[PDB]
Amino acid sequence: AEVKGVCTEAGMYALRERRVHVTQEDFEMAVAKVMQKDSEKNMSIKKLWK
Amino acid sequence: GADREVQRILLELLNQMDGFDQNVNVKVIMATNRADTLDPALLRPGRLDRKIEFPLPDRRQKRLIFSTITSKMNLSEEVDLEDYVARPDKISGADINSICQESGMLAVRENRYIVLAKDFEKAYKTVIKKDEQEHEFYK
Amino acid sequence: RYDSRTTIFSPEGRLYQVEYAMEAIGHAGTCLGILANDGVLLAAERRNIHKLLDEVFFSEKIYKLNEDMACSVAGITSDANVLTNELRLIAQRYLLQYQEPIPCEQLVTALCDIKQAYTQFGGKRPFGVSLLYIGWDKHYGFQLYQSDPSGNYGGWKATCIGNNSAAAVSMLKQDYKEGEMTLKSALALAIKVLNKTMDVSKLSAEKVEIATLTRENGKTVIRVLKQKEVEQLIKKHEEEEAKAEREKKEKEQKEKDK
Amino acid sequence: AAAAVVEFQRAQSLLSTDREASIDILHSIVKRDIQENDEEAVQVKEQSILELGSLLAKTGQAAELGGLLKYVRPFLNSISKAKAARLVRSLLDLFLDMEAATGQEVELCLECIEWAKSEKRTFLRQALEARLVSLYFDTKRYQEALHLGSQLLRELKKMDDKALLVEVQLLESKTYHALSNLPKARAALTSARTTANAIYCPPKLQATLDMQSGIIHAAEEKDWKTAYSYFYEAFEGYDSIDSPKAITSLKYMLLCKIMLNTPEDVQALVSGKLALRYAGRQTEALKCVAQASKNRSLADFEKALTDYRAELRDDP
Amino acid sequence: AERGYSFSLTTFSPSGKLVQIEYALAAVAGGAPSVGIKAANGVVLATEKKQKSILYDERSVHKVEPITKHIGLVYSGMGPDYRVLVHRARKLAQQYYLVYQEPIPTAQLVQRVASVMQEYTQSGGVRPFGVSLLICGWNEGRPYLFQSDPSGAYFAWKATAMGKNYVNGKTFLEKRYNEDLELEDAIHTAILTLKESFEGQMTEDNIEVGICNEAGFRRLTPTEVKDYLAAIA
Amino acid sequence: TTIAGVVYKDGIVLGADTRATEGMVVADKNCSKIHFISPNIYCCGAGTAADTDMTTQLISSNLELHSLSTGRLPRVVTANRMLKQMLFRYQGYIGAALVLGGVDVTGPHLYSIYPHGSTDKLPYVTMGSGSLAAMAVFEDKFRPDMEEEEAKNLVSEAIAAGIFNDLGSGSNIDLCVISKNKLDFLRPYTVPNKKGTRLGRYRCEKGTTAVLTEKITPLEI
Amino acid sequence: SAGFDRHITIFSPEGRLYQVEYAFKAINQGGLTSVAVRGKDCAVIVTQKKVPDKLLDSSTVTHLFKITENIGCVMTGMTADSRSQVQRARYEAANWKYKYGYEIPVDMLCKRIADISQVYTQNAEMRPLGCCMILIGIDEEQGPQVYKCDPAGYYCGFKATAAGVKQTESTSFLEKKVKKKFDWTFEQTVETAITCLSTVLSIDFKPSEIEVGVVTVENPKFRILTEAEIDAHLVALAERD
Repeated sequence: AEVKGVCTEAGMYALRERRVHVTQEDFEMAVAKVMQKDSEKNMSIKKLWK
Repeated sequence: GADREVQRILLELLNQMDGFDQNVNVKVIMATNRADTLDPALLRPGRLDRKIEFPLPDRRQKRLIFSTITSKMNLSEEVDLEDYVARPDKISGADINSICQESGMLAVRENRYIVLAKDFEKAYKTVIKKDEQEHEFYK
Repeated sequence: RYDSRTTIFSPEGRLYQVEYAMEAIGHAGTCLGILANDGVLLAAERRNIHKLLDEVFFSEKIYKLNEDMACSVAGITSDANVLTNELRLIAQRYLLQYQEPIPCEQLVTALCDIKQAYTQFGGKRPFGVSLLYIGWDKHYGFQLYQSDPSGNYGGWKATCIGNNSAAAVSMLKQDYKEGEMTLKSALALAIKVLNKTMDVSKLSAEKVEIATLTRENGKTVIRVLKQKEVEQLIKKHEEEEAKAEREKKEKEQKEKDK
Repeated sequence: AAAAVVEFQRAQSLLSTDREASIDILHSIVKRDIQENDEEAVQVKEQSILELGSLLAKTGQAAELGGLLKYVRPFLNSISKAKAARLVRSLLDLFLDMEAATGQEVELCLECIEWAKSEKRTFLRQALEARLVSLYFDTKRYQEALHLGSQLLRELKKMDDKALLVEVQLLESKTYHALSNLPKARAALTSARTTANAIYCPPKLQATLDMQSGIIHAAEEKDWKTAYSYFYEAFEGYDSIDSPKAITSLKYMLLCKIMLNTPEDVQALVSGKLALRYAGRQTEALKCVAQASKNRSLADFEKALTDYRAELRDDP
Repeated sequence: AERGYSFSLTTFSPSGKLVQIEYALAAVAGGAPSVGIKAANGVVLATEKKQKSILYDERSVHKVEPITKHIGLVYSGMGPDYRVLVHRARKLAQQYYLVYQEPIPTAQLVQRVASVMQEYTQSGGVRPFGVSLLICGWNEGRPYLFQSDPSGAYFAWKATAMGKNYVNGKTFLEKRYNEDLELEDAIHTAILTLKESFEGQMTEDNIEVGICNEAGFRRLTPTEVKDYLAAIA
Repeated sequence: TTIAGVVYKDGIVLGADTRATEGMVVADKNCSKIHFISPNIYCCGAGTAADTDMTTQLISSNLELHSLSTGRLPRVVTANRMLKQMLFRYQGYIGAALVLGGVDVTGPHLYSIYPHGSTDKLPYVTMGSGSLAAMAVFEDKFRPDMEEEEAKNLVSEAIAAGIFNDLGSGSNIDLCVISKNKLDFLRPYTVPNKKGTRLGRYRCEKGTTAVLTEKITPLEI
Repeated sequence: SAGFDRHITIFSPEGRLYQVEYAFKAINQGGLTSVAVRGKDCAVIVTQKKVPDKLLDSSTVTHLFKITENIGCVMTGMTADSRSQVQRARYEAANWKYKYGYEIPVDMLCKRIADISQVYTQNAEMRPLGCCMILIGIDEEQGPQVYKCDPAGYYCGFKATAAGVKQTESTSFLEKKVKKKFDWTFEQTVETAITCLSTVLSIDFKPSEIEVGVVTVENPKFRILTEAEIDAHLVALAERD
């Protein structure tokens, strides 16, 4: 599902710039946008455990 | 049974949003206060969600909110919102709308058939200070 | 429900709170240790390596218990600090009494007895920290031990605690030479297993800490390898992996020709 | 450095009153050499070089900047550490800020870049290349500006000075807008904004980004509300910095107000708290245009255009 | 979630959480913004002293307090717990001074204060300290900035923010902080980080800032804070 | 040991000698006998050196914690009461006889605290073995409200009389002039005596001593 | 979140101490109200005095206590808790004077009482006694001082404060009156306090249904104004207002 979303979001990047064209930059930006992680915010709760 | 039924509701939602019966031209929008507590399956960056953030208005966006809200309203010529926007705060769009409504209500209640900088000042103070009256050892 | 207290037996005879602590150890940063006939060593991962953190302390998980012993902690930070201080106190009490360093097994037994008392007595939750001890004593030479939240300890040639400990221990089991492992090979194996267990991109040197204990001129020396040495080891491992991949590619090309 | 500071103050008084004596004194002070052990005479010399360039710019003697660079490049090459680029950047900026076109800017900047490349001062070379791209855009050599900017940003995406990367991407967007490739200008602008919302953006850089975003929004989407918002943000930033690129932001806000079919607000906005220091023909042109639009008079509109040709026309 | 295992501090939840200490950390995060930046030649601590009214005499209760001639401390969280912890820190520093005729190192003071917090987070009849401390010292020849949590864990920081908007503060510090930053620039960075999460007008007398350089920790006077605010604005 | 203190116009001047004797042999030549209690409070110590040293250290720590808590300068009354109560709790085994002196908000205060915990607030005090000679000088040449320089001279002369007429008194004279503004700590204020210029030449050349073993260990860098 | 409510030492999932908040609710339970204001050189506390019976000795009924010769307090909340905390404050002041040789500063006594209360808020041995103490005194270097010692360990110092049922209304009134010439005299401060109480309670005071304690720089001894003085203040200031 993440890979299909990567393809879809690269296609959406292409659509934004009135394009029908996908490039390596488009796939890389799609990967960044889709695999966005909401890691822990608080360093204290993160560092409770050694 | 209650937690299990809530999970059942979520499972049915996942099913219907992306499952054996792929919908045609049926789009979905879901609004939330935080997406961190959301289920990974529903949050699945696939055929279930594309994520967008609605942050608190920036200064520029606050200028736009004030302009839009006040366009329909009519005011004096010395009532510049151009600095009420610049005054720092964490007021949201609902807060700005409440400020405008309260200033208009102030003017109509006190007759004074204009809306002026003093009305906006009082409404702004009221709305911004509404977030108080909590306990002070917590801070 | 048989887990509301540390001093409650399940109807099957299981201390669910002690088991909870044992499982919870899995949140801790992966630490591991290898024993070599030349010396012994620990490696450990830095779970949190934020760029705004300072590096005031030379080691976050590896502590020096006395002249002839070090230990890596894995678990709750407060409990780990308490137990490190208590280990130092135990070792120095033994040294005061007998005028010779506490043997590693005795030190491990003392701390594990403390842990057992915590698991057994009153309203005290068990120490949620596992420990890896390395040391040298006049009786059994280089030794490596592991200790659990329950106060149970064992002696190991190679082992791993914390995150992905199952994968790390399986890898060591596969690729550890029971009696022909030197310190250089031990360091190489440690880097290999850490690379394959951390599961975070390339093996960043700043995200790993390695310590080695060895006898030299009749005195034990515990050295936490500098970042330069760690980087060199990681680079050598990466070169080895690249060479293996080149060999596999050449084999694939030969198979294609065939 | 009490005697040095006294010499500086004497040169400053002569800059104010008798500029030629100051020029000669600073020329001698720059000719002076620096003890390798003393790290304060070096500061004295760099300050003297800067003030000599200031004298040249103030007097319009922009013909000597080439010599200044030529005999200051063979320097110790250790000013501060990794921040000596600031002095040369400011020197070149002041040189090109000449009020009279000396005619030798492009090739001089090119030889500066070549010298930086030879000396292996990569960061200074990147700064010089960005300055050269901006110079190309200013002189309307848009194709060469775009070629050099594309090369520079390709180099810059993979290293530090994300502020310079943002400036170069903004220049790329601006050259696309000037060349009418609006979708590519917007793409470059969006890339610049994405890079900029990951670092500290000084008020000047934020104002530049906001003004370019407003310009592009006015050009392409026809959301003059958002264009006006961005133009106001740029105006505020340039006002805080007290930059001369604030009359332009004011003019563009008044233009957005006109195109929103609400020219009544042009006078109310010009009669604002912040829109008073900039009063003049610049704001009067657009006040007249708003009045002509309010009266809906084509004759009045053309009258305003011809009367204020300098303000309303010649600014594309 | 694990609902049953959240009222006690002497029981592990099935997944290993100690939920009550995380709740204490939530109490910390729901506190006044405070910022700490470790400059190249010093350290700076700031924290909003915004009062709930004009009646509160904002010169009586301080939030950035000294602990020694070379150590100071700010907090985010509950003020009473902060008072307890600052008193204990002063007592520990004095004990260290009496034993070793030498000012306590900042690292050691942080260790001992974290030990105190651990003592308070290991029973059922005691509530963990609902504060996070930011300790700033000038031990040796270099500055130290440490954090201490209710859990008894202590960190060394380059720069950090805690309180209501710690996420925004940390992003801002990532953008703005550079290692080779003089204390004078670090003070401006601290005040700007506060401004980014400070509602209302940041007047000189509703913000509290303390510096720690080789001359020793010192809480800047309101006149000095006014000068810094004017220079920043 | 000889220590003295006199309250002059603006503030106080304390003055001690420098010597600690282990029995009847000079053990220390430069013992510091004027101990710090707070920036405005100093106490001269006499009697058992360890007792007085650690007593002043403990009271200084307590008073500094007190000052940090309150937020204002400590008071000589506070220091005096702390010392008095401690020395009384110890029924007299803390052989620390102190001359406390400071300048708080309420002017200058000078106390004479005794080992058993009996304090005499006085304009001028003297304590130690030479306390009798110091008080002789004070009685003979003390006046109300003397200037700072005159008070320094008086206390220095009293301590010098103690030095020259009491065995077990110091070599150097240390002073501490405290006032609402200044905290001069003169160390040493004067050197009434100094070892006679070494008249011998005895350094023995290398090889004079007979060695048996060597274990030169090359310490790492 | 109601499970995290029966124990003083349990943090709510969002980090709140509901039992401490309930102690504050207990403050707002005696029905009475108290106000305090400091001028240039005086501090004044005024408390509503209810004596709802002819058989109740009004002399014994009171909420103004003399903590020491130069420090006074007005207590609002449960009466038993108020008197217990008053005894504790007197004991702490006596100990301070014994140990350190000078009278306890008002801010120091407030910090001591606040620390005592914080101890109960942290450990689970007592309930946090539900009373609010407003202390007034004359500090030789600072001047008049008014402080609060709420039952959670918070003790900020005040230009003017209130406690009890109408603390919010009194706070708003005093904010308005202090934004304009906070510099008050003795008579002006007594005026401000009495007027604040009267306006918030929506009643004009008899000389008896009010109790006033005062400290002044000229006379820095806590004095409880008599009925004649209270009546004089009320009549004169109402007339000349």
